[PDB]
Amino acid sequence: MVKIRLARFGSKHNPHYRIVVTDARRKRDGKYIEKIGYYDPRKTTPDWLKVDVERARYWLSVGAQPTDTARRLLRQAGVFRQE
Amino acid sequence: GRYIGPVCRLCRREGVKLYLKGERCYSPKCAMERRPYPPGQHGQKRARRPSDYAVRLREKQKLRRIYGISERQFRNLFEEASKKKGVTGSVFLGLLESRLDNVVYRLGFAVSRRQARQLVRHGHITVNGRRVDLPSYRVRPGDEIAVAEKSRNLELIRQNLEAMKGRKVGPWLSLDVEGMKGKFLRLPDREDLALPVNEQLVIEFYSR
Amino acid sequence: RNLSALKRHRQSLKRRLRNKAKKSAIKTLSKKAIQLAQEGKAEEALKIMRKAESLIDKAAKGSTLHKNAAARRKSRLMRKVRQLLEAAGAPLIGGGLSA
Amino acid sequence: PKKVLTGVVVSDKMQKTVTVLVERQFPHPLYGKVIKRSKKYLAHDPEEKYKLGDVVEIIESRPISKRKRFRVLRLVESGRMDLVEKYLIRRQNYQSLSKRGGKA
RNA sequence: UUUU
RNA sequence: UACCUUGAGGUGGUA
RNA sequence: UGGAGAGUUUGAUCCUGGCUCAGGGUGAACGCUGGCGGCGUGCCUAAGACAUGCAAGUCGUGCGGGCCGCGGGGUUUUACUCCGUGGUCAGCGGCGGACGGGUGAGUAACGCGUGGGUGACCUACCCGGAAGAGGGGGACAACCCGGGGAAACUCGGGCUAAUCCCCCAUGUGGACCCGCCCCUUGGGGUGUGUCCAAAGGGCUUUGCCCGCUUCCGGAUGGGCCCGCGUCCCAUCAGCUAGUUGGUGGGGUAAUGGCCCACCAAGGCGACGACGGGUAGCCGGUCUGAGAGGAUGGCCGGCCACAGGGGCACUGAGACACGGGCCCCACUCCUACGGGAGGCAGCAGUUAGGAAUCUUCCGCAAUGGGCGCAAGCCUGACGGAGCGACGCCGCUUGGAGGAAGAAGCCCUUCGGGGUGUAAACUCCUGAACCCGGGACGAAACCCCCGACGAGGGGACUGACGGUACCGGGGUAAUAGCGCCGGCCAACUCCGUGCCAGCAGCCGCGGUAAUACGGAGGGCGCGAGCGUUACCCGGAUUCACUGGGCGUAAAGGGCGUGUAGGCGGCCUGGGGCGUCCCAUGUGAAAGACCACGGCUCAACCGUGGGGGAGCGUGGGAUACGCUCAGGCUAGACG
Ligand SMILES: [Mg+2]
Ligand SMILES: [Mg+2]
Ligand SMILES: [Mg+2]
Ligand SMILES: [Mg+2]
Ligand SMILES: [Mg+2]
Ligand SMILES: [Mg+2]
Ligand SMILES: [Mg+2]
Ligand SMILES: [Mg+2]
Ligand SMILES: [Mg+2]
Ligand SMILES: [Mg+2]
Ligand SMILES: [Mg+2]
Ligand SMILES: [Mg+2]
Ligand SMILES: [Mg+2]
Ligand SMILES: [Mg+2]
Ligand SMILES: [Mg+2]
Ligand SMILES: [Mg+2]
Ligand SMILES: [Mg+2]
Ligand SMILES: [Mg+2]
Ligand SMILES: [Mg+2]
Ligand SMILES: [Mg+2]
Ligand SMILES: [Mg+2]
Ligand SMILES: [Mg+2]
Ligand SMILES: [Mg+2]
Ligand SMILES: [Mg+2]
Ligand SMILES: [Mg+2]
Ligand SMILES: [Mg+2]
Ligand SMILES: [Mg+2]
Ligand SMILES: [Mg+2]
Ligand SMILES: [Mg+2]
Ligand SMILES: [Mg+2]
Ligand SMILES: [Mg+2]
Ligand SMILES: [Mg+2]
Ligand SMILES: [Mg+2]
Ligand SMILES: [Mg+2]
Ligand SMILES: [Mg+2]
Ligand SMILES: [Mg+2]
Ligand SMILES: [Mg+2]
Ligand SMILES: [Mg+2]
Ligand SMILES: [Mg+2]
Ligand SMILES: [Mg+2]
Ligand SMILES: [Mg+2]
Ligand SMILES: [Mg+2]
Ligand SMILES: [Mg+2]
Ligand SMILES: [Mg+2]
Ligand SMILES: [Mg+2]
Ligand SMILES: [Mg+2]
Ligand SMILES: [Mg+2]
Ligand SMILES: [Mg+2]
Ligand SMILES: [Mg+2]
Ligand SMILES: [Mg+2]
Ligand SMILES: [Mg+2]
Ligand SMILES: [Mg+2]
Ligand SMILES: [Mg+2]
Ligand SMILES: [Mg+2]
Ligand SMILES: [Mg+2]
Ligand SMILES: [Mg+2]
Ligand SMILES: [Mg+2]
Ligand SMILES: [Mg+2]
Ligand SMILES: [Mg+2]
Ligand SMILES: [Mg+2]
Ligand SMILES: [Mg+2]
Ligand SMILES: [Mg+2]
Ligand SMILES: [Mg+2]
Ligand SMILES: [Mg+2]
Ligand SMILES: [Mg+2]
Ligand SMILES: [Mg+2]
Ligand SMILES: [Mg+2]
Ligand SMILES: [Mg+2]
Ligand SMILES: [Mg+2]
Ligand SMILES: [Mg+2]
Ligand SMILES: [Mg+2]
Ligand SMILES: [Mg+2]
Ligand SMILES: [Mg+2]
Ligand SMILES: [Mg+2]
Ligand SMILES: [Mg+2]
Ligand SMILES: [Mg+2]
Ligand SMILES: [Mg+2]
Ligand SMILES: [Mg+2]
Ligand SMILES: [Zn+2]
Repeated sequence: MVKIRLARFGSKHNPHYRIVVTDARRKRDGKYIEKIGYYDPRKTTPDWLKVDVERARYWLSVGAQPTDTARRLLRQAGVFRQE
Repeated sequence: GRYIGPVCRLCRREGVKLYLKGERCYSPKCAMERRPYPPGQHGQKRARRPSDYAVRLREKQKLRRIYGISERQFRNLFEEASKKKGVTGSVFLGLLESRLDNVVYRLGFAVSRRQARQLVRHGHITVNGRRVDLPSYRVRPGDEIAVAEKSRNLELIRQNLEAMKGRKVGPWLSLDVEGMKGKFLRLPDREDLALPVNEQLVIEFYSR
Repeated sequence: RNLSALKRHRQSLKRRLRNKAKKSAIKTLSKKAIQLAQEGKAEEALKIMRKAESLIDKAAKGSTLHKNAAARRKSRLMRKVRQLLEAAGAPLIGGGLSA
Repeated sequence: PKKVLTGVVVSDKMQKTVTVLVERQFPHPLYGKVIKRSKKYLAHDPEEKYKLGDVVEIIESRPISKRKRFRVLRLVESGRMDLVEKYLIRRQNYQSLSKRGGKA
């Protein structure tokens, strides 16, 4: 079951994740299938969250269950809005 | 640490006036001023023709011993200068001229570089507003090197920024004496600097 | 000690014994069918092929055989029966072969 | 794409199987000189259609056996033992260059 | 014869 | 171990 | 955007040529020394042996019970018994336990790398689409009864539930045989015959949720196969019987001597078979002007292993590190019959060693398993601890201060040196103290809305009272190596071929810039030296880039096999070669730019390059091949 979750890339105390598609069984920081965004929990810059609704929507449309947090982030970036 | 110790002795070994004390180095006493021979029990005996090596070694020392930087930092800067575009020798000098402690010196907020350094590590200096206590902090162009209000009323700062009244400053810089603040306008062009150092020889000391 | 997974073992044993039994019939009947065919007894040689067929697919229902494993068996069986009945046979009940 | 190679048939001695000597050429990784290496493939000849001296194309295929994973795609040019010869002689040279010495 |  | 003799030694001499 | 050389064979010279030094690097270790912080990093040797705790479970919304408890019923009361409910223990059943974590033993190999094949295949959970779930029967644990054993644990008898097992049915559909069609290896369609489905549960109870069955497809993961590439020794040259191929069969998801029976007599090798040695491979790392050399620790990918060897069971998946069986070695228990074990998981012990840490905090964050959910589990992870092991940042003070203290050192006894150095004056003020005090955390969930979109609300941090901010405030660690030349830095005294130094050349036999000390000097600075190891310099294995008369080096000569090399003209092909396009070349790293932490180290984002190989198209001078021709080579 492929997923859309976060991958740890910062440094001690300087966390930086990568919203990423991957097979649920892989290391969290391992070989991902595709990077579909990034996110800085500490918002150290005005650009602490980018996604790519297009790609997010592709993977979602083909299984890919997102982590609760990833789901959250995806939402915030207009992934599910339909209005 | 950064040396600490008999300094108007480095002046003597290098056989030229290095200003590592600001005042006094102008008075009839910098030692280089009457007693120009290197320190130690041998300084007065006739010198032997120096090996090309000796020259560059002494030449590199002269230049580094000026900014009070450690061989470590000095070396790293030079390496960065080499890797960078533009004529390395030039770039090197500029990069050194960009150290905050140095700018604090060029602007006159302090007499010497050592004094300048302490004024930085003691938080009396500010960059664009926030204070910076990193002598090796690199100043970009357009940044505002200044004194923190909480420090503008210190006897040292006074004597210093006062003596600066009417006194002119480096063309790559600018100073507003009353506001106790200055600006790093441009990377000093090699020609702007007038250091008693033939940097080409330094590039060579590091090629060997 | 004691890591309640011995359970998984306990179960494996029950499952093993269940699979084992299922396959055993499949073989027995298959052979049986192959035997009657190689003797010309068409009507019942097929009769049993039909059972073997059922038992195979049936085994493939759960995880005893499962897969194309089931299919091979069915294949090879019909394969050998129709062929052995090439001794005057003449499929009667056609309880499995489509002539 | 299934690999396709060309070579000479240098052995008929097998049932439904021919040994195809495929020559290869290329620049030496360090010395440049274009060198020529070669390798024998045991290709599948179902209807024993090909014979000694037949330049044939070989096609990458589903394993027919061990040591045998190519089928003969077609016949390029027939007859020409000049090649089979080079090969045969080279094998014969090995003759005795062991404890004694092959034959020249 | 040893060493210079 | 010391002096002879060496530049200083080896051997050798004188206790 | 990139390339330095020097010392040493001689009385002297040129050359040859080896040795040696300067540079860079390291999971280091050792000596003298040692203040703070950030980020990294830390058994390289015994894949040696391990005490102890923790490291994989979860689900009452699949099921029936035991034990401990409360409440309400059927009576006039009792016995007996019915319902509801709390705690608890496992059991049956399910999903997970094949991931995550560890190690490098083995392996020179389709193991890895790169590019391809699969008409020869599989894929649980996830997504899309089609269809469906009617009826009946059954057993084993739990529990109950009895027996065996020291123990582990075990044998028998009986009762019983289910999403447990089975039979019949329905056949969307699918599987198999035969035929036909299209395709072309086993791909797709079609006809007859045969065979094959299902499970229930929860409710905000007529609907919705979780779930079940069959089929088609998607997505992800994977098996198998192939071209090319992958260390040393030829003082290893011949190797091979399932060995090479064939027919049939077994086996698997699937091809295949994978295995078997039968037949054939093959297969491999100097383009290095076979044997021996060594070794996980890679992205990359270090070095280098480059070509190249060396390397494969941290991190990421793949492989292999789990005390040594073998084996299969269960499963979508294992031949299964914390599952099973057997043999072996060792340890433990033993009523001597028989049993229990497996840290190359975190931490820790011991042994080996020059040498490598805490039996720590937390599940808050990211990630994972199970659950509708609450939530549980998670030594994965996020943090802290220890070690200058590395990198980066910071301090031990700043300005003034005598033609110059004392002491020590030298002395032509005038003086010279350490030295603005100290003293001392003034200034700032690391530590330390007081107060405040964080981002990392907004989801899951609940409410409104249709459990959707969307909006509203609540809970939650180990690190941490830490970072950071404000206030107050003390002049407050320096050491190590070297000073004959290479190589930057010189004098006195001691010693007397001694004691000693020493990287190479060499230095010491009474004037030693070379020994030990001292004054002084050079270098670097919380380090500095040493030892080991890799690249460099070394065009000193020379592809870039060397040589062989006398320096090391032409084979004693010929004949000749393989192989390497090939005169002039034309044409065909287009293999080499060259060109365009396209696919591939993961991330990290490296480079460039910008950005976050006061800087930097460290990190984030974006950009650019890229050999090799696949595919399609093209060129034809040279090489190649085929065909024709020539006469200058050759032969007659
Ligand atoms: Mg440059
Ligand atoms: Mg369970
Ligand atoms: Mg001597
Ligand atoms: Mg003597
Ligand atoms: Mg000589
Ligand atoms: Mg000489
Ligand atoms: Mg001579
Ligand atoms: Mg030389
Ligand atoms: Mg640390
Ligand atoms: Mg640590
Ligand atoms: Mg180890
Ligand atoms: Mg050990
Ligand atoms: Mg062990
Ligand atoms: Mg109960
Ligand atoms: Mg339970
Ligand atoms: Mg290994
Ligand atoms: Mg070997
Ligand atoms: Mg391959
Ligand atoms: Mg590949
Ligand atoms: Mg595949
Ligand atoms: Mg579905
Ligand atoms: Mg019974
Ligand atoms: Mg049907
Ligand atoms: Mg139908
Ligand atoms: Mg049925
Ligand atoms: Mg069932
Ligand atoms: Mg697939
Ligand atoms: Mg070998
Ligand atoms: Mg090994
Ligand atoms: Mg080189
Ligand atoms: Mg790794
Ligand atoms: Mg084993
Ligand atoms: Mg074992
Ligand atoms: Mg399973
Ligand atoms: Mg199975
Ligand atoms: Mg296991
Ligand atoms: Mg096992
Ligand atoms: Mg295994
Ligand atoms: Mg274990
Ligand atoms: Mg351990
Ligand atoms: Mg020891
Ligand atoms: Mg957690
Ligand atoms: Mg979680
Ligand atoms: Mg636990
Ligand atoms: Mg950790
Ligand atoms: Mg004095
Ligand atoms: Mg004096
Ligand atoms: Mg001072
Ligand atoms: Mg927040
Ligand atoms: Mg929670
Ligand atoms: Mg909502
Ligand atoms: Mg010198
Ligand atoms: Mg001497
Ligand atoms: Mg002397
Ligand atoms: Mg010396
Ligand atoms: Mg000395
Ligand atoms: Mg430092
Ligand atoms: Mg070297
Ligand atoms: Mg070389
Ligand atoms: Mg050599
Ligand atoms: Mg050459
Ligand atoms: Mg030479
Ligand atoms: Mg000679
Ligand atoms: Mg010679
Ligand atoms: Mg000759
Ligand atoms: Mg000779
Ligand atoms: Mg020839
Ligand atoms: Mg030619
Ligand atoms: Mg042509
Ligand atoms: Mg031509
Ligand atoms: Mg071509
Ligand atoms: Mg390309
Ligand atoms: Mg990359
Ligand atoms: Mg910045
Ligand atoms: Mg990047
Ligand atoms: Mg092409
Ligand atoms: Mg042409
Ligand atoms: Mg011709
Ligand atoms: Zn001075």
